[PDB]
Amino acid sequence: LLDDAVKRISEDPPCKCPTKFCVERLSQGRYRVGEKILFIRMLHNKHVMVRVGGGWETFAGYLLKHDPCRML
Amino acid sequence: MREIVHIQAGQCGNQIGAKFWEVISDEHGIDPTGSYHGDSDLQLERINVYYNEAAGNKYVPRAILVDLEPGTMDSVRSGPFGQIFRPDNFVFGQSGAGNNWAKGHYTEGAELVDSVLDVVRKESESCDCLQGFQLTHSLGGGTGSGMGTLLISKIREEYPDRIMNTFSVVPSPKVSDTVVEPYNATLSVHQLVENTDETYCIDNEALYDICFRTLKLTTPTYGDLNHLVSATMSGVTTCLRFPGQLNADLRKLAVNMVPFPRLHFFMPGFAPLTSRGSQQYRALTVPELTQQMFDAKNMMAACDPRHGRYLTVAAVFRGRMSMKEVDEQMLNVQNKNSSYFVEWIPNNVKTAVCDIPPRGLKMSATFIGNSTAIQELFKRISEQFTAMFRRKAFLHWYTGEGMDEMEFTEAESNMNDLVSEYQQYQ
Amino acid sequence: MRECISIHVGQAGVQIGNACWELYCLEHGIQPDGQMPSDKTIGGGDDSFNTFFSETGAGKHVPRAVFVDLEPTVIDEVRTGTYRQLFHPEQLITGKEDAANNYARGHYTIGKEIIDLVLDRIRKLADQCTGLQGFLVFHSFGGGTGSGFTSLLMERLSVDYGKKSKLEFSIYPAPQVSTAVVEPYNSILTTHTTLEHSDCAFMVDNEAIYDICRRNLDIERPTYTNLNRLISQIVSSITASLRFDGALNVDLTEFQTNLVPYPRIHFPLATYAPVISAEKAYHEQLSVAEITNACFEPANQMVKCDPRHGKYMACCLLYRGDVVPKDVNAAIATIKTKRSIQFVDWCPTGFKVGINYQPPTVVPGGDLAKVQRAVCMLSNTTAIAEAWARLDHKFDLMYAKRAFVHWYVGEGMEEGEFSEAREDMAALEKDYEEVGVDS
Ligand SMILES: Nc1nc2c(ncn2[C@@H]2O[C@H](COP(=O)(O)OP(=O)(O)OP(=O)(O)O)[C@@H](O)[C@H]2O)c(=O)[nH]1
Ligand SMILES: Nc1nc2c(ncn2[C@@H]2O[C@H](COP(=O)(O)OP(=O)(O)OP(=O)(O)O)[C@@H](O)[C@H]2O)c(=O)[nH]1
Ligand SMILES: [Mg+2]
Ligand SMILES: [Mg+2]
Ligand SMILES: [Zn+2]
Repeated sequence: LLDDAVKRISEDPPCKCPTKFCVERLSQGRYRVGEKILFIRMLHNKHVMVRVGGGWETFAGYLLKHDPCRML
Repeated sequence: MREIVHIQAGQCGNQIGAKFWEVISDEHGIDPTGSYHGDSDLQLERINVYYNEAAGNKYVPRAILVDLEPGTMDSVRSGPFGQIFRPDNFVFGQSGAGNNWAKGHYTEGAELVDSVLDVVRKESESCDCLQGFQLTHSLGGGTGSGMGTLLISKIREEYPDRIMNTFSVVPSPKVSDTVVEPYNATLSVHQLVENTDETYCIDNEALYDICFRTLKLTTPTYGDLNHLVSATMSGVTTCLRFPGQLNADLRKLAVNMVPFPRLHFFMPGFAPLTSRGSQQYRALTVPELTQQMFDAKNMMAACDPRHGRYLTVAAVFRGRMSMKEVDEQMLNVQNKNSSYFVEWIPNNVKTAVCDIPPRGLKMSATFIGNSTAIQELFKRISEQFTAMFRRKAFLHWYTGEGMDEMEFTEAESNMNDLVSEYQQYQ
Repeated sequence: MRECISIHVGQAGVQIGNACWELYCLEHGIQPDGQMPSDKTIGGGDDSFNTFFSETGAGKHVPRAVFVDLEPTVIDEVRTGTYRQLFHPEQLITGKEDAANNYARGHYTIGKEIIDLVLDRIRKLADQCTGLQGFLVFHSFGGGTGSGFTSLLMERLSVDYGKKSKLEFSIYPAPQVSTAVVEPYNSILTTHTTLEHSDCAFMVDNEAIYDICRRNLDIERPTYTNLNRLISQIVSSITASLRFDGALNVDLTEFQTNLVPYPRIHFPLATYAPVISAEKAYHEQLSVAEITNACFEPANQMVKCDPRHGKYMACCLLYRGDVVPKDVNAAIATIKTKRSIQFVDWCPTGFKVGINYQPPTVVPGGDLAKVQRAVCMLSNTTAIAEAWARLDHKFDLMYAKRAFVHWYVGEGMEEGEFSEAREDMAALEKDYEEVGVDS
């Protein structure tokens, strides 16, 4: 289900890198975002969250600290 | 039920973990062989948190002991309480990391991470429902800080919903006998921000000061420093082992104390620290414990809370105590030290009370305080790192084993961001 | 006469429930194993216990409780303690891990795995009832299980039963005393659910009961057993008219519709009067007039607000023991004539009165004197709005920079739900201030 929303939120703002920053899927809930297998969640209103550090972050807010071409 | 698995990485990790298993088995009255000889059923009621039941009324701790070098396995096995771990969790290398993070993360640790993951798995399905991993390690070298942190990368990669605790012994400028500590700490904290639920920064200079001017010992050995951090480790996890009038839990402390996901670095303190003589000249009272926990001399990190602002605090008490006392002492501290607590959080303290106290004492407390005072230590580490890095000193050792000049720059920018993000709250 | 089911949620609820059942079984003469020795009972039968116990086992009484917690520990203490033999084990419900002070865990992530089991257990207890009076829910607003799982359970009850009353004995966060950093998020996030899915909420705060323990009982070092005993005496007094005959008895349903002037204005401040030190009880005559006068002093209120900052919408006084109805009318007249006690002018009467012949019983422990007269006041007042304003102010102080919000959002909550629960609280504030206007 969320695979469409995880795809959408990754590239509505297009990736500008010389090699595209990875957002492949291995299976359900396990996405290798930027060579790292995150754990992904959503429930309602399509709000999409990543299990990181001391807690949780938004999937877009995560990329806004982790892909160099989202910085500028 | 609600199990924890314990991991020891490096000599520091191994030696702290040894004293930790000593104090745990003393608390539960476990025979060094593995038998039970206590007098209370409350110990049996949660013996399964840290131990597995074996045939013949024998308990084996739920621990793994790891480093790339075999000398500390022999010491821990032949030492006191040595023959309690099943001799399969000890998974040791043969070369060592030589205080180098490259060896820990890329060349030697990478060839042993499979052998440790296969044992963490075997421990993970032997439990009803573990809630977290405890890693005990030093930021001094590859060993704990690069191998034991590749370990948390892989553990997070497969157990993301669980809690990661690391009792990271951070390096200190006034104690070091490694010259590469600034490189190892900076590389370690680079990934420790992503891969950990809560990180307790300890350094040996504070534990020496506590021995010199609180316990009145003039020659404090690592056996004595390890006692303090083992008593902290027992205190922070004692709530899920014994009934209490108010309950903490690892997930409880996480949400009460981490306000934003990045701000999860903590400084411990322990309250009834007293010399063997001066103990009879003092009251066994909650006011005295509570004032001691907030004293800048008593913190287990070299940074003093005086220069920073507390974001959140946890105080887990152990003993037959009354909540009205704790509540008024907490208000006392927060009111007349109001300049030392952040303004945009109204209540900064989280309280837990446990009915079973440590051996030998009537009352104790473990303090954990999240504060903008932690970032000055990170500034000292970053200053020591950038002094060596501008000359590219010792850089060949790491470069010839996998890193480039890019990785060091990435680590220093991201630790500079961590101190920028902590000072944002004044 | 009829029967009601009590649900004890989370550690505060379970611990209060222990004292409440220690009080009921001792009041009805039932021993900790559930047996009750054959008394005289001239006339045949004893229907006092039917309200709270089922007779099944030829001399065995089992209480109409559900104990539920997402956390094992306190339920295992009940399975181990003196009263472990009362409850048949299937009604002591238990999760694997706690909400850990997070509402979104106890509502969305973790509560949804235990609701399907407690709903079955209450549907099983209610079918055993010949006629249901209501639901007595014990919980706390500051906790994760207490806040989130009880909020979820209230909507489930409202859907399944609808018109059956639901009394709610909730522990509220104290103004200054607070043992958790995040209590204001959990206590705004209950509020919508306690507005919409509850008939009477008797919020009680711990620093008010600490003051009662210091000022009235002379207890220097009070602990939750003493506080929970005071709530147990409130709950026993509220349901006394349903268990014993009285000169002027009041039904639970008629008691609400008397005290609640409007569908939302449903938050009575609880109080208990002859609560005094076991030695100082020798020096006081303890008649009706002075125990009525105790109910109106700020120091006796079980919430940290003083009624002089508002107006009473209504009171009820649940007298029990040796109270003659002629004295009660005189005491009420004195209260009405006395100034500094303000009632809104569009309620001329402003009182419901209930008199019961059973005096309060005292459990062993020496916390309380054996007294022949007691009153529980509970009263509906616009003074309660200050407790909620000082708490919604704490919520704003933290939410103005999202101070812990990632723990709730990451547990499957939209951040609009915080703003909705906040503006809902503010609307309730405006509702309570507008009825503060004399017409
Ligand atoms: N508190 C504490 N610190 C210790 C102890 N032993 C050593 N340390 C600290 O940690 C460092 C030891 O490095 P470790 O990584 O623990 O283990 P190691 O086996 O020496 O690692 P390599 O030899 O570099 O592979 C020392 O320089 C000290 O800073 C101990 O028992 N307790
Ligand atoms: N009066 C009273 N208050 C209590 C008692 N135990 C805890 N509290 C308070 O109730 C609030 C919530 O605590 P808990 O009841 O432990 O929370 P919980 O509902 O079990 O929820 P989680 O543990 O977060 O899942 C806090 O303010 C506690 O101090 C008790 O026996 N009586
Ligand atoms: Mg070693
Ligand atoms: Mg429990
Ligand atoms: Zn990119």
